Amino acid sequence: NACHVPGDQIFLVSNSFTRRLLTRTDHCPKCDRLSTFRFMSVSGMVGRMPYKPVDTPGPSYATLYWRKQRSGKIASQPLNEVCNK
Amino acid sequence: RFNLDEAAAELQLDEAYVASLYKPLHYTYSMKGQRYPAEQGRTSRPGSLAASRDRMFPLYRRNYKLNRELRVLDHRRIS
Amino acid sequence: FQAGVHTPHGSRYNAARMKNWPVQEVPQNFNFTNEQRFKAKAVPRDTGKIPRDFLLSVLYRNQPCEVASLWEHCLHDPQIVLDSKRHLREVLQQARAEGFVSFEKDAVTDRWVCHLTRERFEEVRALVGARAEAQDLYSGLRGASATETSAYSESFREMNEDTKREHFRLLSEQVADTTTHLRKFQRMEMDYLPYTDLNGKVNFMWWYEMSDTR
Amino acid sequence: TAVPHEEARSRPHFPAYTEDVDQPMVVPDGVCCFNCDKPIDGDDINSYVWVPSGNARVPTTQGYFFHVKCFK
Amino acid sequence: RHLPVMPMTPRVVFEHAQEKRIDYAKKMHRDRRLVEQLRTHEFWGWYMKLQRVRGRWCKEHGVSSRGVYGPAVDAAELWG
Amino acid sequence: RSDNVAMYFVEYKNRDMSDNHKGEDYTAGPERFFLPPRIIETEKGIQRPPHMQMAFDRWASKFKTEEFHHWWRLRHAKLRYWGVRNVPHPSDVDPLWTEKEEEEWHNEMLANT
Amino acid sequence: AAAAAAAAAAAAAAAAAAAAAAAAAAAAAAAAAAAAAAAAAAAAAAAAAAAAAAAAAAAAAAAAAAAAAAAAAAAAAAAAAAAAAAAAAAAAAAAAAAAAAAAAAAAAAAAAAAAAAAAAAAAAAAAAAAAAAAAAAAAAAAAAAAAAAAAAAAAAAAAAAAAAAAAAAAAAAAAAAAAAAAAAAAAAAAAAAAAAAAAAAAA
RNA sequence: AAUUAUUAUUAUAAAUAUUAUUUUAAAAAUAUAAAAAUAAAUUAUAAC
Repeated sequence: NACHVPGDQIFLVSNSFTRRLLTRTDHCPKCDRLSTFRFMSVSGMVGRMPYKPVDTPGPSYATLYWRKQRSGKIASQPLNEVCNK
Repeated sequence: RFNLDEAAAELQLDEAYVASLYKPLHYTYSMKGQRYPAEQGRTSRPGSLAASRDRMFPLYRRNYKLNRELRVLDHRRIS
Repeated sequence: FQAGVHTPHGSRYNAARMKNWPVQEVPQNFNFTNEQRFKAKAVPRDTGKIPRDFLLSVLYRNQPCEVASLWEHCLHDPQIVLDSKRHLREVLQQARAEGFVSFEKDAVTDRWVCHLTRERFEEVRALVGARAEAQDLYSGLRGASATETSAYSESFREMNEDTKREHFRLLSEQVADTTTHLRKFQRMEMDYLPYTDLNGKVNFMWWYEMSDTR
Repeated sequence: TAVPHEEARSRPHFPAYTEDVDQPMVVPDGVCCFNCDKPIDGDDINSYVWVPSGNARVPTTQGYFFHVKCFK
Repeated sequence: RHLPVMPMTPRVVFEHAQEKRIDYAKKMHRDRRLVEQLRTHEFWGWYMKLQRVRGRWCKEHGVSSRGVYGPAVDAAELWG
Repeated sequence: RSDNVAMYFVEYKNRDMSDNHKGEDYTAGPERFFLPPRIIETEKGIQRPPHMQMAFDRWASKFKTEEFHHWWRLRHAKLRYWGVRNVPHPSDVDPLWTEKEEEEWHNEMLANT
Repeated sequence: AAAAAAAAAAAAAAAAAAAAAAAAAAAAAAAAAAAAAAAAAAAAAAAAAAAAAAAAAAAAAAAAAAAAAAAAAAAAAAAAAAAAAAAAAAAAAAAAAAAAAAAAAAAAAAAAAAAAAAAAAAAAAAAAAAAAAAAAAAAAAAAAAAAAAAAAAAAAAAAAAAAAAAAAAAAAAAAAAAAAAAAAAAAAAAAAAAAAAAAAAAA
């Protein structure tokens, strides 16, 4: 969704927060920086759509391709943990 | 707090250049733009004193010097 | 975390407990409804700089590491910054996009094996070293004489020549079994406060301290 | 792309800022001005032009790089 | 024979000035992006101090910023 | 008066056990809108939170510069051109925040230094 | 205007409505807007000899029919990376840079192709001459690494048994540098004994 | 363009400044604009 050189992160679309949509500086996941993340992928809506169910926004295609690749491998870390605590 | 002047020492430009970037480009240079006709200043009434938009907005005065170095080249640079 | 909310009663770890959080005694016959466990949302754990380096420290002592030894090693430290086996799974998802860990499985076996990536292993030694630069110096009995270290200063070179793992059969448990007596003497408290960064996202700020429980 | 049978974009034939997470498109660490051989700043300056082609030539992402006064 | 000098024909003094207003129009657009960082960078730097003076003031006054409920509700590993 | 719209005065109820407005008063506003507002005279040296001022002192000290004054006066020129009556000429316009004027607020200014 | 009007503004909207002209910004609504607004300058097409280097190689591998639309397919197959700066038109820039400078002439049979290489098949021989046997040399210089990258483990096959025998070196002290403040004196001495009960008999 | 009005007067140069004008507590017609049906973008719709 928002990606720069170091790491990645997940955000959302608080309609007040638009001037951060394209390029929001952020503390990078890696060691340290106030990296200037850009906008990579849509990830759906904050509030619902009038008389439209919660699934009408839709995150993105590549965002599905993201968590299925960023997280993705729950079969690779079913060690020490599964969906439970 | 962030201070432009104490910042320009990190950029070495000057005081009067960092500011011109953070106010419209008719308050420093010689481009086209109209201020507001109340800011133009008045005469001296029987009651009130005089005014002048160099005594009312000393910061908004055109920096005709800084225009010399940046946007207009000399005649002794191309001789 | 509680006695038997999500995992049946008897699943307690000798780990860094959270501050102020009591062991709320859940009665024995209690059970969830399978449709109550539907949502089952829980508290997000701190996966930051303190746990990561800590996570690497135990992955740095063991460049390969397997399933259970992933958590079975965190018990072998003076200071731990985990509370559960899910707090171990949590940071690992972080440490992958940190390029710190690219763990795999050996084809001849059928277990998943840790490995600090070689695109970052040379530098993470400083990160485990910046923890280590005062990890040895702050020790107390080290600095009380010389005959305790001098009764051992010569073994480190003669161990790994002809008695290498001979000592490692003890260097795992006996040198760490006292930390279990110490885990009952000094845990760490994952004191936390929630907040929001100016982008708006929610996150916490964790003030880690050792519990002087005694 | 091999979008199944010419199922690409209708009005512009291309969308804006299609999700770039697949390839990070990061500037190199070792770099050179393709014509003047000058090291180039990473990502906070406009004084370098990236030429990201389908192919890859110059540095490590290998889209060409000039200095803004080195393209002549 | 002397070194070559193409005179200042009105065209070449027209390009010599173009070459100047460009870098100026670039320099502005350059260090419009330089103090921009020093402002944003110092903002968050000031802010991370704010959440930390806020923090170690709450840890001293019982203000847990967590809801009316006690800590036991967060111990449950449930939202509820 | 601009549009005959009835003005309501919404407010939060319990403000005695509050933290940051434990003893504030809202009969009329402060002297210049960037000061800590009036307080109930029984609680003068009452300790407000130490951070809800760091977002105030950081803020109430942008209206103290000469450039803001050149905004405050310019804003009049904008208005009389924009037709708003009753806006006195930008010539005779008192500055918002001066130096000597501040000492009166520098009176109760001996908390931490 | 429904997308703008509906209260909860979506995510697509916030990215669509943006037509700003700052760096790394919405390019469509920067393109869509006025020609006085766009600084969307000309697409830097590479006509490098490098673009000749991934040209004279391929044809001598497959010089048949229809090499003008599925020629880019080769560019989508033969991929260390493609060749066309813009697959769309740079691959159509490939023949004109080839047709000019007297390098490649077309071939037309039921359709137009890029065959016959235009009498420069000698400079295609000594192009591939500078290919495999250039790729051959550089992949073994990293094998010089990989003749000692075996040793990279081997130089620390002992050290990872050594400096994990150093990982106790401090802990053994710190195991008892905290025992000091709990005072076993029996589990304390033996934990220092059972270590030194076999430490001096080693070597 | 009668104006402090439908308006980037743009020959040129350009790219991460939140750089500073838009009232109202009701109802219809109209005006813009809008979930569902007789592989595509369309309908008509004088429907929320």
